[PDB]
Amino acid sequence: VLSEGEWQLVLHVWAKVEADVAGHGQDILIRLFKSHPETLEKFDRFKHLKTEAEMKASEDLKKHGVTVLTALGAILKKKGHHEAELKPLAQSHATKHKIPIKYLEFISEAIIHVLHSRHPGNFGADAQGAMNKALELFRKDIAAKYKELGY
Ligand code: HEM
Repeated sequence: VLSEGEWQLVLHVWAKVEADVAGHGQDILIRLFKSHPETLEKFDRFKHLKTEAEMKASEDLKKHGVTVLTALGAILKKKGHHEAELKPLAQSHATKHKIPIKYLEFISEAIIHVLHSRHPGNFGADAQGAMNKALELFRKDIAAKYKELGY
């Protein structure tokens, strides 16, 4: 369970992210795809992209980065009381998109890296640890839903 202090650190940096949702979403998905190419293969929508420049030039990829970070932001602002937001996401990601929990770990790493690059003064080690805990909570709770469903 995150403390109130930990949530403050998470949401303080997240308020910075929200000044440029789409740029962050692009950097995070690109980092995910470059670092873990099996992830790109899960997107029929993106698997034609073969270079980082092609990824950066895709408006559809940028739109999807906004979709992703908008959903994550709504979850983080619930400070753990996020059951209603996570159910539909876990259901789609387990049963329709067929995303393993491990790939959620990979996107969490990409998020943390991009936040560190873009917001170092609001993303020192205390805030990195708190965000790690927030994303771990996200993963834990999705994984319990996956287990229920047999994924
Ligand atoms: C922070 C983690 C993530 C969040 C918040 C997130 C959120 C979303 C949202 C809101 C959608 C659209 C609604 C829905 O289908 O549920 C979506 C679609 C999708 N997500 Fe994620 N997602 C995450 C991680 C991932 C990862 C790691 C993968 C793949 C490796 C993935 C693959 C997909 C796919 C394939 C779709 C459908 C895209 C399309 O063809 O339009 N998601 N995601």
